Amino acid sequence: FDGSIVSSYLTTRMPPWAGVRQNVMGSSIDGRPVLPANSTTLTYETVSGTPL
Amino acid sequence: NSFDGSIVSSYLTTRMPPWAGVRQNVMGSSIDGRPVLPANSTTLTYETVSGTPLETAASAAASAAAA
Amino acid sequence: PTHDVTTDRSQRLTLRFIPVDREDTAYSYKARFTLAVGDNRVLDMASTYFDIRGVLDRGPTFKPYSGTAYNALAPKGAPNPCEWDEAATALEQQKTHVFGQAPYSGINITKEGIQIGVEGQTPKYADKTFQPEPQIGESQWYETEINHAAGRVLKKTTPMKPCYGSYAKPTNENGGQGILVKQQNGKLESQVEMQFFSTTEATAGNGDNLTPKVVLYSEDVDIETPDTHISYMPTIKEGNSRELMGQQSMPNRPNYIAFRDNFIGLMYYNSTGNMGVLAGQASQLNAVVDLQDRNTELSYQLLLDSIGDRTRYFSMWNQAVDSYDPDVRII
Amino acid sequence: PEPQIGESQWYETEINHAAGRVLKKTTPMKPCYGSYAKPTNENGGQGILV
Amino acid sequence: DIRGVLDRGPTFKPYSGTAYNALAPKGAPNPCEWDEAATAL
Amino acid sequence: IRVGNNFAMEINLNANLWRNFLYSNIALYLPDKLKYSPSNVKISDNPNTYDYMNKRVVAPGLVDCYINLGARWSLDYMDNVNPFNHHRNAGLRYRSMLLGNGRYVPFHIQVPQKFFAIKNLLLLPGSYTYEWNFRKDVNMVLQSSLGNDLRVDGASIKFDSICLYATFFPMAHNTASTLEAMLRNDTNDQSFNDYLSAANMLYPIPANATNVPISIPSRNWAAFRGWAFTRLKTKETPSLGSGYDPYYTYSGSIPYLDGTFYLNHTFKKVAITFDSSVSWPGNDRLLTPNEFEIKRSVDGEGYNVAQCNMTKDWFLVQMLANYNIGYQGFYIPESYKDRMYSFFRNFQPMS
Amino acid sequence: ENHGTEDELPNYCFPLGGVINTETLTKVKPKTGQENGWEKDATEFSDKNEIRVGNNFAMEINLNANLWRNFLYSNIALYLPDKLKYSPSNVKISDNPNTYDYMNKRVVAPGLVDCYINLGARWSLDYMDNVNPFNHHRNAGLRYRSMLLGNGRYVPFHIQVPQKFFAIKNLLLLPGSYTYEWNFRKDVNMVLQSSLGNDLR
Amino acid sequence: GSIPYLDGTFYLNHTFKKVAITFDSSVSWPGNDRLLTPNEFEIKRSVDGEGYNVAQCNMTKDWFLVQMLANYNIGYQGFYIPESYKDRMYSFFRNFQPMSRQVVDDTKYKDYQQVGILHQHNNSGFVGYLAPTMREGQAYPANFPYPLIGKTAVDSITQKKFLCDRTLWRIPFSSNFMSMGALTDLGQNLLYANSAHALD
Amino acid sequence: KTAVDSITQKKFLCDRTLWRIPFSSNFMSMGALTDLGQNLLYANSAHALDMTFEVDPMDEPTLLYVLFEVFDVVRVHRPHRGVIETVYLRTPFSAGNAT
Amino acid sequence: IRVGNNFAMEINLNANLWRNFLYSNIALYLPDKLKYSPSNVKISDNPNTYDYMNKRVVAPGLVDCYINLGARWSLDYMDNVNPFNHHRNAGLRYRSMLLGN
Amino acid sequence: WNSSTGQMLRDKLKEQNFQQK
Repeated sequence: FDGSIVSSYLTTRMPPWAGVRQNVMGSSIDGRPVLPANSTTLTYETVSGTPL
Repeated sequence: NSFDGSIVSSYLTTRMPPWAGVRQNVMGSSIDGRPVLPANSTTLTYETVSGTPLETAASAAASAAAA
Repeated sequence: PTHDVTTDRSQRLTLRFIPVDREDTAYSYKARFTLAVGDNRVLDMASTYFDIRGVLDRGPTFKPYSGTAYNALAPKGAPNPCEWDEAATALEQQKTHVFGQAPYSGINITKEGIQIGVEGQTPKYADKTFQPEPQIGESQWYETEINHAAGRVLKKTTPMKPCYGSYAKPTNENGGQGILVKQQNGKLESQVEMQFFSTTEATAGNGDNLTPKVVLYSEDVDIETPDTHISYMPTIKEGNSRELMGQQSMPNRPNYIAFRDNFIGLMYYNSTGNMGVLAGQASQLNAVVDLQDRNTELSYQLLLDSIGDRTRYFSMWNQAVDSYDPDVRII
Repeated sequence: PEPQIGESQWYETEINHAAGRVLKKTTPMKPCYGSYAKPTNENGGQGILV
Repeated sequence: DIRGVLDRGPTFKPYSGTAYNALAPKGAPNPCEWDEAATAL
Repeated sequence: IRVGNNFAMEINLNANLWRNFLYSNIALYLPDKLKYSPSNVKISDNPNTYDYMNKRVVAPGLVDCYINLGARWSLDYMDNVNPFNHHRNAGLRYRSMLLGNGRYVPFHIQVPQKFFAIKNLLLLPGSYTYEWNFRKDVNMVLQSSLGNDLRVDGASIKFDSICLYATFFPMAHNTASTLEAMLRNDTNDQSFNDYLSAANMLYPIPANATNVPISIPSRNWAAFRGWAFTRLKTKETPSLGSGYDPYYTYSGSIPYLDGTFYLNHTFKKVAITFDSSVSWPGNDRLLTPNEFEIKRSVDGEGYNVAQCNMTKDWFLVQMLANYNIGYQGFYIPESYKDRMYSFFRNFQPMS
Repeated sequence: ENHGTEDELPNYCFPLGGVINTETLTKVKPKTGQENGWEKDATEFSDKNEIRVGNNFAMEINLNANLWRNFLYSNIALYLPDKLKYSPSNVKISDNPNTYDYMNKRVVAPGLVDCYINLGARWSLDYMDNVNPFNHHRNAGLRYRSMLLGNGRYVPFHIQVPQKFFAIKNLLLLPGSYTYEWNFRKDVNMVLQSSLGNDLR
Repeated sequence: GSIPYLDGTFYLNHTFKKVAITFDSSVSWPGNDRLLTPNEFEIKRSVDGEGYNVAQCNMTKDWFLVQMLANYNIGYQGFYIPESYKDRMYSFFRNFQPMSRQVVDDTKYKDYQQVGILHQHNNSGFVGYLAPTMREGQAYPANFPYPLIGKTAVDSITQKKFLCDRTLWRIPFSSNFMSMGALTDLGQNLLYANSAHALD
Repeated sequence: KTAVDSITQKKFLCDRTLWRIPFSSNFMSMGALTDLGQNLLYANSAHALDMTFEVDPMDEPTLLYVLFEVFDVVRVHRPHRGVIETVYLRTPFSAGNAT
Repeated sequence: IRVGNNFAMEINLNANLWRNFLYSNIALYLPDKLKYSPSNVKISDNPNTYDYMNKRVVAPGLVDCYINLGARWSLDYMDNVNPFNHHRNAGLRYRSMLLGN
Repeated sequence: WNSSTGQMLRDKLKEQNFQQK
């Protein structure tokens, strides 16, 4: 079907900082599921009120 | 596609070459409005001059030949 | 200063150079000029410019005025006074139903139509063409009995349309509308039929003066909906039907068309395929070497921003600058 | 039966089977302007769960 | 420095529109009673 | 005689006007994915045609009078949509009216010369050739508030005659001759430099992409000046290189050319690395000494400023680069330094 | 400055159905021979047709006066000194003359300021002359900040404040180690600013 | 009304066509063939096109050049918006206003109909007849504005004009029209400062 | 009184502007030719550059436009009548093969 | 109980508001040769009296919402009409209200 | 008075100094 090598194009270094690799359902400290990086709901700061 | 959670662009990208029909493959359009098939279409391999208007029907030539 | 500024010999200020070579193309246009500078003056190229003129067709989809132009004040659902065929269940009998007004209040009604007025002693009757004009109507708010009424209503032949935005070009100088097709030598006679009506109460009036109470002048106009589109067609089927009476209109979106600010892109800039040439005619080696990496348009834009205020409009260079309304970008 | 959807044509059609929503006498009356009632079911209805 | 009295004249009106019953319909008559010929028959 | 008050009906005015304005000037400009096709009405198949975007309906409920009520906050769906492609574009309005208001319009316009080498050149006596090329592409030389593909609609442009005009200062012959002699030495030679002084390069970004890498081979960075970057919608920058590029099926603003960029708030971070090991600002200058953190969304160490989500380092860098402000306390720069395209004038915090 | 309202033309509401008071009518054909004869239509034409005689039913409203009146009311009348407003009827009103509820449930008669106040005159009302004018919902400086924080009741926030003391607002601090303690204020009425002056405390 | 002779609010300043200056009945003043039409100034060109027009209006290039020179010395180095301070309220460029519109070509239209005010019905049935009175008439499609948008747009011709209020056309008596000083050079030659002259 | 629980969102807009990262030691505009552009570490020996932009996801395909600000100078010379010869240059990203 | 939708009446708002601006701010300033004398109402013979300038009526059809639509245009009749003798004159408004009302 | 009364009030506000010293 496909029949082409997986990676012919050159491969760049992984940027070190957070949220660059492995776009998956992350999790903040103390539960609180956190949506993956490439989700549109992460283009703006989201600060809550009482930290409970 | 089992939700591939890989970085959307990890390979090195190359600067877009500045000329016609390489920026993206979208149904194009002529100067006067004729539709144009996408850049990677098969039918754009050759050239189609497609000059449609022949010379006006030379019925006057036929009459001149008769006379 | 008195001397050593302006010459006394006959010297011109603005010189108009006729193009020497010109070539049209299906998508481009090339002009060439022989810039000649006199033997005792210096020309500042900044004052040079290319003066063009021609025909520009903005196309069918150029509507610079937001909102409609015809019967704007009318309700967006009000139908034009129209008649239409309708299936009849009484006894493919296609009876016609009529819906329309009658604002004109004449004096008397005969088989020649409403009596608009008297001339000498002879009663005078309205013209089939225009005389029961839609605009002229009764001018007293408190209701008064009208025993003779007139008005105009489109025949079933003309498609039904909402009053909002409906328009039909006039045909005769008196401001009427009406297809002027005639099948004869003088093939321009208006085909306007007069339709008569009376009270539904008036049934057993045989011999009694069952006078027609309202007379309607029927037309067939070339109705158009130039800048409005239907927002709700109740029934898919075509033709005219009682169902279609409820269709509602809506003005088409505004759409402005003009040239780019500073005539951007009209000249070929930063494309070595079609590069401008400036060179001393003795030689021919072009002295303008342009690359595809440089971006001249944006550079000139930023330069103009740097020098002058980018809010005043100068119509010559078409210098009006794009800008959004801040109460629209941020709610 | 939902507050917003209704007969489309202004052309009278004398509906023979009609429906709507009305508040019981338990709920205090109030005027339309300003009246708000938090939803309970995801379908948008207001309701009251007991 | 000048002090004095000026009369702007009866035809002075700095405000467009009217001053009284502005919201009222422009054809609405005041509640009035009048006399007319009667055909009592 | 009437008994009781007079019969009358009520209508809210200011709310109705607000709804009308809001709908007309925003709700019709939402991204097409939120609109739906009508019922029993034939529509154009091509999504770029004026007809498609005219007969496509958008529900008023998306933006009613009660959207983000009480808040100064641009809508989410619209901050990526081009804001200049709007029938309230003052400049576009002025230009469209200046041409006229009909479909068929003769024109008589004067086009300046923008190429920097000859833009202000002081041409001396002689016989010089001068030739230039002009586009007849409607999509390129026209601007439409809706961006619809004009040539599909049927817009057309034709040139009748083009002439060149030049104004000569009637300089006295003796002084003109002396100036001509003095301007032909090897020393008194004219010079110029493009105001942008750049080197534009462009790089494609796939849909729903987060990271964008870039490399330049072993260049020599002598007299380098600085960086400058933004983001454009591919559906819009046009392929400058050839002539007619068939594929430019859009006719709105051209942020690559008009200078009206609008996608500058989508950047998150920028990393600069020389020889794959050193970070350029990496003398521990910034708070995050490896990246130019522009907007950090989740992170709450307390680095964002202006009651918005721009980090202190990025704000300081912008202010320094634009007005040399930042080492002696922030303050609003003078109008004489904050031009229309300057950074500060277009910085709008929201919440 | 009440320059009046440019309501020269009348503005009319209309039935959304085009017309309402229709009359059911039957088509009638002219007779034969008899000039004044008339026989009802027998050819297919529905004998019941709705037709309106005379002008269409409609209602009038002066828009341009109503807009001005609403503006005048909402921006001046509600801000008159409390001594002019009277308490409502059958409504439980607060007692503290500073609580927002008292300022909100107090009813001021529109007759005090209507379309016809100082017609054609540029003249601030005497009552409002001494009333604080910045305590007003149109205060652009107040509105900007109020929307900058957000439109909610519960607002997490993040601010930067300056140091304003003249003696150290521009001191060029030479190298060394310094202590820089400073106080802050927690009183709501002092750090928050309301458009009505109601006692936030 | 305002008294343009005193108030300075001139408004009939756009009706001039041409100004011809002649000294001693033989010599036209801009006589060294400076202008494109050297015999006389052409303020606005009437219905005539042979190249001369500027700013997408009906003002000739020579006149625009003269005004810009007399007011701001702009014109020998490319036209551009003058500085704010130079462009005072009673100045030229501030009040310059080029316009344009399109109307129906009464000749090259196959179906023209000159309809007067007495017989054009738009918004019919919802406005009074020829007077701001109560609404009257029946609803109907209309007949007056002839359209110039869409597939049925009629053939059109273009009309161009301009307005320049509260300003004075200026013709400096200088050898190059530019303001070099209060006492212009041409005003002190030994041809206009020694012997008499007469002006037409 | 019956307000629901709250969350906060913050974003910003910056249109008609180009993000700028001046190639200077202290980011200040101390001249047309920045001091860092004259350093022997950069003015003498070769170097290679890698950048990385992390950007928000968008449905439409988009392009990043980076504008390496560089010197770009033209010198016009005219020995005799009707003779124009120009000498172009764009120093950091030099353009033009020689001989 | 009500069957079907609620009774209502429709009125275009912005269009009507514009009619007024146009009418009340331009149509009354057209040169007198277009305005026509009223019916059954007296009027001063002197054409300079305020009563003549007020009682004389001008049809709205001359300048309604559909005049030169989309064109940045000045009415030909108004090109020569003095534009400062107009009740929107900011300077005149200020100077009149300064003395009083 | 057709508007949002936002930028309109700020623009009313612009009747103050700008260009220089």
